Amino acid sequence: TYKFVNMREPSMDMKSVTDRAAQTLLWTELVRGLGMTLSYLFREPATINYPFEKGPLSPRFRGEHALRRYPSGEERCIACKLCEAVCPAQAITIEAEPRADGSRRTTRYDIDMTKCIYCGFCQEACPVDAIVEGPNFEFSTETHEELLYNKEKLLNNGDKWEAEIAANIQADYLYR
Amino acid sequence: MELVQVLRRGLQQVSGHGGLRGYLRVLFRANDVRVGTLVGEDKYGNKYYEDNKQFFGRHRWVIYTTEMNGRDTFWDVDGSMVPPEWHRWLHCMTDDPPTTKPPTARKYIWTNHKFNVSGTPQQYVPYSTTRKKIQEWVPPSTPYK
Amino acid sequence: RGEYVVAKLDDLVNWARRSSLWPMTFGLACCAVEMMHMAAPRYDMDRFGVVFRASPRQSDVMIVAGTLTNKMAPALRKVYDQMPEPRYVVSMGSCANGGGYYHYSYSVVRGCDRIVPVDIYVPGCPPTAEALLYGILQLQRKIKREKRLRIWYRR
Amino acid sequence: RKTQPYDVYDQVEFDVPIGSRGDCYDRYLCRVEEMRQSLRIISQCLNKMPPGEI
Amino acid sequence: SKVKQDMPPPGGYGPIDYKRNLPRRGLSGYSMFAVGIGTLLFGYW
Amino acid sequence: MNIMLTLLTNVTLASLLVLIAFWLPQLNAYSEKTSPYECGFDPMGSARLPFSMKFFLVAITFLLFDLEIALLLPLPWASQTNNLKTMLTMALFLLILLAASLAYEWTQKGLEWAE
Amino acid sequence: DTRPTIRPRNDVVHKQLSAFGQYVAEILPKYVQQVQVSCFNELEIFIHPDGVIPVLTFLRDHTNAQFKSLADLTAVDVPTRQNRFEIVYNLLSLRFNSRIRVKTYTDELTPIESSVTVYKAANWYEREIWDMFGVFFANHPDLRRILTDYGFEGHPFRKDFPLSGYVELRYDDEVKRVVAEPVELAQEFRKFDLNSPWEAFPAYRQPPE
Amino acid sequence: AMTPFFWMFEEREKMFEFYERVSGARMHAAYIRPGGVHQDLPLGLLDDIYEFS
Amino acid sequence: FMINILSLIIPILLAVAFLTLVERKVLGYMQLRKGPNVVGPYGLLQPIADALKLVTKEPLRPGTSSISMFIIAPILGLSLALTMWVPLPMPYPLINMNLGVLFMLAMSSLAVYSILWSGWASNSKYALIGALRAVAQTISYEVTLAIILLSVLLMNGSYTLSTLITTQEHIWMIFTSWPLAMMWFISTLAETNRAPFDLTEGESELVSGFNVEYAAGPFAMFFMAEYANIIMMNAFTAILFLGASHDPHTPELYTINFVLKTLALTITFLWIRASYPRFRYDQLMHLLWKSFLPLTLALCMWHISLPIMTASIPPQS
Ligand code: SF4
Ligand code: SF4
Ligand code: SF4
Repeated sequence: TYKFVNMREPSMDMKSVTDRAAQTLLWTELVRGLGMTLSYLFREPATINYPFEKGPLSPRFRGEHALRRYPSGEERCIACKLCEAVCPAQAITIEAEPRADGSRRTTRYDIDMTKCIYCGFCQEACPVDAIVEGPNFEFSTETHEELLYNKEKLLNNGDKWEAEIAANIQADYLYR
Repeated sequence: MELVQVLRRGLQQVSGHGGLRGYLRVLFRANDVRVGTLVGEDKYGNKYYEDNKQFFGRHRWVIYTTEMNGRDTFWDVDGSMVPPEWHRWLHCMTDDPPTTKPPTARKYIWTNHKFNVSGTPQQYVPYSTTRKKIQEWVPPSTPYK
Repeated sequence: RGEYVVAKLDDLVNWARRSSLWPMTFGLACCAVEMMHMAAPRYDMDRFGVVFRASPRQSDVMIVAGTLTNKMAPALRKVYDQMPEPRYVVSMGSCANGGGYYHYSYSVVRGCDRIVPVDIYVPGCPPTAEALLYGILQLQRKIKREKRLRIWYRR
Repeated sequence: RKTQPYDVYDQVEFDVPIGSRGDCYDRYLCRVEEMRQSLRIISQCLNKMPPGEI
Repeated sequence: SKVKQDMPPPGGYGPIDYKRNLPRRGLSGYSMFAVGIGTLLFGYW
Repeated sequence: MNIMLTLLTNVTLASLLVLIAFWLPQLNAYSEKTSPYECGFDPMGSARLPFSMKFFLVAITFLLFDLEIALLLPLPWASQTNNLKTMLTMALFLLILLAASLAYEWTQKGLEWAE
Repeated sequence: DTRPTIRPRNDVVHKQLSAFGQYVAEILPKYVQQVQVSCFNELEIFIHPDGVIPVLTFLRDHTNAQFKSLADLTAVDVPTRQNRFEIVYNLLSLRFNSRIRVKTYTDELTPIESSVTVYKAANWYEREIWDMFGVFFANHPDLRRILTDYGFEGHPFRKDFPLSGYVELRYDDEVKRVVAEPVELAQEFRKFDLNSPWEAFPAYRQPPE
Repeated sequence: AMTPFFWMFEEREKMFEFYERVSGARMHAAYIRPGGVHQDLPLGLLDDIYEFS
Repeated sequence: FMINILSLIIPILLAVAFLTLVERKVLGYMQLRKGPNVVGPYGLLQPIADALKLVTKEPLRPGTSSISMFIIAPILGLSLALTMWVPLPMPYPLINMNLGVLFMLAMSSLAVYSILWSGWASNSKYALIGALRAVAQTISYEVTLAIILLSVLLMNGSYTLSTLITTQEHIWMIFTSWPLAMMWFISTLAETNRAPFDLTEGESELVSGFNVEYAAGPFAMFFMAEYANIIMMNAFTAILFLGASHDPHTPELYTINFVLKTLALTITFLWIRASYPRFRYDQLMHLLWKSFLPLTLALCMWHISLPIMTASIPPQS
């Protein structure tokens, strides 16, 4: 089923024709847009006060990567390399080494944001929820070398950003 | 009657914002004169407000502190002084302040939340996190045999 | 004191510079449409004191938003060089920051910095309208932190 | 959507605006009407969400 | 516990309007014109 | 000479604005900045080739009409004469003559863009 | 299907398309080689290269086919064949709401008569294909690069063409305009030979050889 | 005229708001995948859809 | 005497500067935005911020440009707009002028010449085309503007701007020539190069029209010139139709009334800027020569015989 959109032949009645003539001579439909625009002017603007005020978000938001750690303190990553194998832009580079004890995690864990896509695929690919997409959209910088993190800062990012994601995965662990 | 009602709302606005000095402070720095309930106050001096009566996205807002880690910010500000516990509340990822239920405190979390250190000497630098892979054969210390 | 006077004129110059800088109406890919997302009344580009002008002889800060390609490269450098000084460049998104999702592509230059100097690298793919609106703020702070006529006085 | 339905689009009911001149005014008018017909699809989709997995 | 997801209300959501609701405002063309000369003729007097 | 004084002041005040906007705000030109603008690319090379009008017909009629209005500018003083009878006919006659010329051009195409 | 996992079938359509598959075969026995309808109701006509313009004309013209819409132009490249590039058309019949696929084969050197006359939509699809794959077609109006960089040598979509390309460019201040150089990646494409060493589908397995 | 652009980009942003609510990001969801959507909608999302529609 | 000149010139520049703020702010409020409010209280410091930054921006001199031609036009544009503010009948005009409107009309035509010359002086397509669209724009409005101007003041008595206050007196002039004010208002819209008739600028169509090679200070004089032009000609339409009462003992009573009349009318100029799409300069000369010209003759014939109709010939003095 379809609905015809544009054909309505105007009536040639004296009342109807003087309507179009009045509309033409006296700008009436033209002032209709002018007039409503006045009504919309008096509406209070829907502008937030950045950075004093920030827009709504959701627990399942993708931001900067942050390598988390267990409540004891041991970092969750166990070098399964699934995040590297899934990363659609190969932003992850992984090297591993059994060091001394129950802490062989990474020789190298470099996430390349200017290469990364922020798809979040690494987050649900991780079997231990080690690498996560943090809730911080605010990690801009001035140098290109800044926009890549080493393994250490991922740990520092997970250390610095810890309360937010711990509660975020707390609320979202059943959805995914 | 409603006209003078909004006039006294402005008269309430100047009075409630710490008199004239506070109102001129927020007008020239906070860029807004709205008054909200004191929802919380973190350890960094950042003053937070909540006004559920306002339309969505303008219910919860933040007045930033004048000092953070020796980075005087009375005039200039940015969206990164917010500590991790409150950063989810500001972005309304949740309808609970950290004061009502604090996050699970553990040993390794930072005690002083930091901001973008870009430009400052505290900025990050990329570096190799791996050891040397091909170490060279050290020349013998002894002279000609 | 001469340094006091130069500092006062310095404060006058950057305040006008960071308050009245004019981003270029330049857009390439996914980042461009989110760039105009924040220009929408939700985030209000203009309330921070900036307005969109088109030609290079018109604007202050180049806002590179989208994938940079080999064919796009000659015009971008031409249009950037065509902007009178002072001029700044911010790099929207992972793609323009460097390489991006198509870093390994044959028809993508790995980095807008490989072609034009860059002040700030705003990340995200696409960067949320909040994140880059801070990127403008960081440039306002960066414009604040200069000593152009001050370094000249001690030069 | 109507000639070769896909997914669950067969059960939904809506109209497709059809122009009469093939000019810019018709296309803009069909685009506007498609938005209204899109809203009707949202109403049917909202009230017909079935239980089960994802 | 029973399965719970995001579901429509038991009665269902309200009726979603989609048609045009353009107002019919203004006055008749004769009245608009007759006003035009009416104030106009006042002018020359 | 009062009009001269404000005219001299006006063109003077304009000249200071261009004067300190050309020397004070730095100077750095390196050719491609100095080059013409072609929406990012290099022009075909011209800006001097004949940019032929497509409305040349109406341009000359403007000269005839802008000329003839100068014939009816004296109207406010022409009303206050002892002979408004022939004044009414002659002044009317001009307006019909412009009306006829506009009507003549209108009917024989004219105003519509020549293609 | 009582089982809700697998996709259902439309056997009525599958046979119906197969009936039309043999329909075209008798109509043009010179040009078609074999006509196959896949399991998921997609009936493809396989025609000879030199007869490209007539079969497309027949489907656009014939009442029983009436396929007048050039959906897409693709020339999927398979290096193992003598004439690698197999040019695949894509047509939609509005009156019979069905899709047809006609395809040929053509090496790097053999030219094809351009189908712009039979399908004006082929025009820009033609400018793209010669760009990406490098198969020249004959008597095209303005066959010329419309995808790749101005003067970019080599057809990038070819199998022998590396994904990273051969050249990269960078602005140089000593000449004050951008300039190209051989490609030298900061990070190479780490190839991921993830193909499973175990057979995945007994049905599609080739006969022993 | 530029005002229609700013009329509905507000409402366009709301559709971005549910976009980010049910998916990982605002624009590029990577949501619709072969075999079905990535994950279930958050509770209360449909009610917001009802109000916006 | 010169103290009167500076008090006539200097306030206009600040008024022009604060026009940029309201241009960017009432539009935003008329557009669900909040407008510039980050620079000082409510943005009132933004017009200052624009001024210095534009002045301290690098001036640009394109290689293919004619240097003398590139500089004379911006001077002409700003100077005429500023000198356009001397002859208005604002309670005590700076210069009484027998041919008040002719002085108004003559240099208004010379104002477009600065608009005209800058296009080719910049030596490119995007300015040559914008310059030639200025030709067609002033092809249209000029052929008729004198007709409206003659018609409205034919009941005034003479061309002196001062006599407008006496002529209006009891009632608004628009009450007597409302279809003329319909003609006059939007034709001024067509000369100020505002949104519905800004083809000379042409934001979307040709980047910036007659501004593409202009930068820094030359624009600052150009931006002020056209902002001064709209306010002045709006003040012209304020006295032409909405002239208020003037008490000789209290001249300030006229200023407060006149200022709002040209201010609320100005808000309209910002009002149309938001709500209406762009005329194509094809229909611009088409419309003003198809319906506008034949109509404006009819009321011109109406407005000449009608003083003779009712023995209401106005005195020249
Ligand atoms: S979102 Fe995660 S998996 Fe995807 S590219 Fe970025 S880091 Fe890699
Ligand atoms: S972050 Fe997770 S997926 Fe990646 S290597 Fe570590 S444990 Fe494996
Ligand atoms: S960074 Fe992401 S959003 Fe931006 S242009 Fe590249 S792919 Fe599009």
